[PDB]
Amino acid sequence: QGRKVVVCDNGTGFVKCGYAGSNFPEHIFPALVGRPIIRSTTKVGNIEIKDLMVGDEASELRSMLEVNYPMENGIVRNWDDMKHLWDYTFGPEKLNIDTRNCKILLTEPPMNPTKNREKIVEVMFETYQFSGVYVAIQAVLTLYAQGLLTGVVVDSGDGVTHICPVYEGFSLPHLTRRLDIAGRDITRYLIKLLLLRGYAFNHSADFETVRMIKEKLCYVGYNIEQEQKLALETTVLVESYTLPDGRIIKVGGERFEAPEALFQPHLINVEGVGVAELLFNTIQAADIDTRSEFYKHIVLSGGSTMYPGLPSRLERELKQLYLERVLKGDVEKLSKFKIRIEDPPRRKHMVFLGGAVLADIMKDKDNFWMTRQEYQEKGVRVLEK
Amino acid sequence: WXAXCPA
Amino acid sequence: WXAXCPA
Amino acid sequence: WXAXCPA
Amino acid sequence: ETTALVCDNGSGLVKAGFAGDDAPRAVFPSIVGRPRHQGVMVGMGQKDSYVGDEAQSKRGILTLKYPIEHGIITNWDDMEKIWHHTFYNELRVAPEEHPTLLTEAPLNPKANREKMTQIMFETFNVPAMYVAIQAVLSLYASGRTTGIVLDSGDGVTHNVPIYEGYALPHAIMRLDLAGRDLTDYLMKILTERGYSFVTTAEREIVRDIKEKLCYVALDFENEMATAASSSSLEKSYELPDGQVITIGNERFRCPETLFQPSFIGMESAGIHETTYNSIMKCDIDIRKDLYANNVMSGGTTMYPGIADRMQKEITALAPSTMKIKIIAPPERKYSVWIGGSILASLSTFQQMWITKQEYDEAGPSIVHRKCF
Amino acid sequence: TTALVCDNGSGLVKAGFAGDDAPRAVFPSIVGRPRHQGVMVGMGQKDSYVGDEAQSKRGILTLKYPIEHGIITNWDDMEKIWHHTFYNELRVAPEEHPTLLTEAPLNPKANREKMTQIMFETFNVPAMYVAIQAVLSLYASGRTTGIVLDSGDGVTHNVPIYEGYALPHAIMRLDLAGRDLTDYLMKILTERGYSFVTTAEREIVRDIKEKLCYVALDFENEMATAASSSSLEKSYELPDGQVITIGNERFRCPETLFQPSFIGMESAGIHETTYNSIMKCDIDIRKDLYANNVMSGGTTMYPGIADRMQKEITALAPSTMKIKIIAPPERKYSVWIGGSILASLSTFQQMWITKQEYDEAGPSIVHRKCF
Ligand SMILES: Nc1ncnc2c1ncn2[C@@H]1O[C@H](COP(=O)(O)OP(=O)(O)O)[C@@H](O)[C@H]1O
Ligand SMILES: Nc1ncnc2c1ncn2[C@@H]1O[C@H](COP(=O)(O)OP(=O)(O)O)[C@@H](O)[C@H]1O
Ligand SMILES: Nc1ncnc2c1ncn2[C@@H]1O[C@H](COP(=O)(O)OP(=O)(O)O)[C@@H](O)[C@H]1O
Ligand SMILES: [Mg+2]
Ligand SMILES: [Mg+2]
Ligand SMILES: [Mg+2]
Repeated sequence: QGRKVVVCDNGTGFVKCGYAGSNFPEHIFPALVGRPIIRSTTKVGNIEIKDLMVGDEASELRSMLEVNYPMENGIVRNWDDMKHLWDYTFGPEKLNIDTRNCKILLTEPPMNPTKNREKIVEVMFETYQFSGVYVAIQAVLTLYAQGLLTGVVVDSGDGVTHICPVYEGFSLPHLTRRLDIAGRDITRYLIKLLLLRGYAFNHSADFETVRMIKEKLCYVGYNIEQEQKLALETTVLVESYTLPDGRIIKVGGERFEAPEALFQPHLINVEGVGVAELLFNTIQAADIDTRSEFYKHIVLSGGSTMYPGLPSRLERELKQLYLERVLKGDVEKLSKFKIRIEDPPRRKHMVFLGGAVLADIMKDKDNFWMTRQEYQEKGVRVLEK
Repeated sequence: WXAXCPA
Repeated sequence: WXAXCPA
Repeated sequence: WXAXCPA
Repeated sequence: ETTALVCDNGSGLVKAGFAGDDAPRAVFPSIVGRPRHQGVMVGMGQKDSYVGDEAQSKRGILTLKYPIEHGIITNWDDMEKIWHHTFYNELRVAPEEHPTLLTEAPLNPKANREKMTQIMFETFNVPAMYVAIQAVLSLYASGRTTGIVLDSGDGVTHNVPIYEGYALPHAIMRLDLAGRDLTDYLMKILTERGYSFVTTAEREIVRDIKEKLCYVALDFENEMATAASSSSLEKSYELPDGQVITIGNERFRCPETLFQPSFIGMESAGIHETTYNSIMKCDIDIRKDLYANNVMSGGTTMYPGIADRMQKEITALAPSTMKIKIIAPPERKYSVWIGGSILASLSTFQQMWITKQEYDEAGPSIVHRKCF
Repeated sequence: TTALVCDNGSGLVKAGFAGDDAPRAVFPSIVGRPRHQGVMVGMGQKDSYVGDEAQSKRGILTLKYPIEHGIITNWDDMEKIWHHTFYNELRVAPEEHPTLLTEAPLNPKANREKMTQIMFETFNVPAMYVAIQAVLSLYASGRTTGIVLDSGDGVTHNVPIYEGYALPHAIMRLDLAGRDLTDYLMKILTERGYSFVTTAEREIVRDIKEKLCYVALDFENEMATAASSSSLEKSYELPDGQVITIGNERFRCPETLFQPSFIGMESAGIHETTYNSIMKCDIDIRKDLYANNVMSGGTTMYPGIADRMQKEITALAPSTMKIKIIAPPERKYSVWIGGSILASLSTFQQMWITKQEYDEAGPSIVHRKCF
């Protein structure tokens, strides 16, 4: 065993690794893979390069690379690409860990096919021969970083959104739903729109280029009507960003409507109902004693929820739903209703915190993991749940 | 329904 | 995915 | 009850 | 060995306390709930079984089941669990230190009594105990020796005519109708209004609603007509989720089931008819005394105006040449417990108890001959 | 000369003339509207394609069921479907003949009053009536005693009956129905690897369940045989040509009826509810109720359901008498057949409700009309 444990979240967009009992992750790198490519347009080789390169180096040298994403929505497309990424992160320059005497924690997305879990566990047991592994749900990995035994999670990130309400700790599987909206999609759409503006963009590397522009300029609104009238009546909200090549682009209206797809999936050809509406429906479909407790405690997890203004839009929408679908416009009784969105400052990384705290107290006792010994037997798997 | 269940 | 959506 | 009625 | 404990295993609630106190020290409903979901979090291995106010608080994720149904126990494990909880967690008194007093409805199977006595003597090894009737304790609490008892509890309603220094076991009538049937009918009608309630949590919610916003009607037809002019009778209640429910005729409809059992489909008679039949079966001379004294007790008889309706019905049925009086003390909920405490405090009763030695030498059948 | 019987099923609508042995109009209750911009202006665009057509062009519409679990939610959609069925399909004016309506038991009085008011005011029908699907099922079955298992698409309910009388105090209604089964089937199909979210794929999964689902006599034995998955998996062809392989899901979703805990509902199965309903009845009529068990509805066509119900009831009931399950092969339209037979009855020609008495009395009359 070696009393050594490393917690990782092999998600879709970014991959985080770190040791247990750590306040903040030691290493943070994204999931970028790309073979070398020469573009006849401009630029030539300047520094060293290798046939297969991944990690942070891609974020800096994507100019001469065919960057591709191995995972999206938390599902397996390219077995070899993920194998290469795992080899890289497990190499002596990213983690530098001994496979034969180490344990790991995995956080697979809720409501995913069992084939992905089976493949990943089999790969870890065979190719790298880890002594033991575990798989956990985001609910514990999130609620366990601040001491909450009840709440509703609106975890959103690259891939798809997910929800996993818990009341008094016990799980409520029959009240979880999935939607086909995430940051990648908000990106495809910043793109159709800046294309309209008249800029031609590819799907190889500029996809990563728009990431910073979305991070800085893109923001969500409070009221769609007021913001739209402001945009069409004024031009103060215009802003730009310096591209790596020095080119300058203007974006004043497209930076605002892209996040609106979250509350209006109709914009991107999805028969969705809206994050706030979905949350209200899920809460209502439950029992009664749990509705008030769920509303009182609610968390906004995931890096894709760091948009400025999302909590205000969500709370306003929820209050509107409560007013219209329950009180039929009776505002007087609506005053006492209370909501407190849980938005920790460390919303960029909270799952790693939960994994570290879990491994802090769940390391001494060996009856928690899928030990290597059980793998050699048949009639196996689904060890715990 | 109005109270309890949706309909 | 395998059926429905790409992944 | 045991026979007749429930209880 | 200075006092004794009196426990009333009510069909829907449990009352317990020391012998001598004027108020109970423990009042919690008889609920034995178990988790219904799977459970995911790891920092909790908590209490596979849940009892008492804890069960009421977290009823939203539990399958509440009442151990006692219509006065007869159905699950002995639940009853033993509730007994252990009340004895240890709440009272914090060891069974050996003091004896225990138990009460049960009349005309109950002997198997229940024998099993209860055996469990009490074997598991908790209580030094001594006794079995009594709620109605006689109601008489003791009321400080009277003659009358008729209307012990309309949550599970059973029964009457037991009494006279000075003696009882009439041949004129005892027991009716299965009780608060639970009223709650079921209330749920059914609330469905007809437009509000649906099925699970046990909403059962507790409807029970509270009935406890708070129900009353009896002096005249059914007149109340229905006034309901046709529904502008002064409807009332609103606030649900935990914040939804508001408006209740009209249902306030005075469900209680009428007591006087009209045909609503639920039971081929029986109302409480007034049963009391009239019981009193008629008695001797002629004691009929006057029974009419002059009518004690009622139980949690199902707190509806305002019930006493007036009962008086009117009895006077209409009875000859209109004497006076009929209804006595409605404002503390009838705990009358049984008060009577049990007073009986235990009696000096003469210190020898009527049943001890372990005589029980072991004789057997469980002894309790059968102990005051019937 | 005749009357029209319309059954507003939670998922389908049945209509036809009084006297015919088969319905003349069978289309699902769909009221769809365009989702896209409404851009085209040539040949055919209509604001709301609701009706039979909706199924064909469901790929560009937001299908919504007007009726949810037996209770109407949108009155405009219901009026639109009524108008469509009366005019486009039946092509019969409301004034010419009366109309018969059916609804599930234990429904709110508001729905009944609104339906009666709309029928009497908008279409000015000469007369109409309101009945229960279970009693019409009895009439269709040609029996006077038994217990009805009316497991429809939206509601499942039972109503014990005896010779010449009913037992209103022993009626149990369960919200579980085909829609919940379809939702659970979608959820499990997600666990397999196939994703379906929108309403069009909802219809696709509904068809898949209708075609490739069955009940299992023993759950554990079927699961074990599934562990040896070499003879149970079956393939279905999607419209796009993709092939989906379904294994344990065939006998998993139907088991939700006997195990409501799968969806998280704190209730009991159909067998337990029927046992409780029969027990609440008088002792003597229990024998007759056991000897006769009529079932109807579109959710009870799964092969082997009757055998499983018989086995469960016999296991629960004392093993000293005989329990028989009757499963007619035309239970889908049993309600409509019963309604037609009841309308054809001579004695029922006077029980109708006419415009004069309705106007003088008011909407509350229907409440006292046979409960
Ligand atoms: N500041 C941001 N603004 C908009 N989107 C963001 C922002 N930060 C991250 N995202 C989006 O969230 C996605 C991943 O978030 P994250 O939850 O950390 O992935 P993971 O679930 O593997 O930890 C990214 O693809 C990115 O598009
Ligand atoms: N404040 C109240 N108003 C009306 N009914 C009440 C009230 N409190 C209790 N009840 C009814 O009385 C019942 C409990 O009274 P209780 O005497 O403890 O039953 P039991 O006789 O078995 O002990 C409850 O089921 C409830 O329906
Ligand atoms: N051949 C079938 N096999 C299984 N289920 C079916 C079949 N045909 C219909 N169904 C199901 O039964 C339902 C039909 O609606 P239905 O049960 O008749 O409600 P109602 O009785 O109120 O008309 C559909 O939802 C469908 O899922
Ligand atoms: Mg993540
Ligand atoms: Mg009592
Ligand atoms: Mg039906």
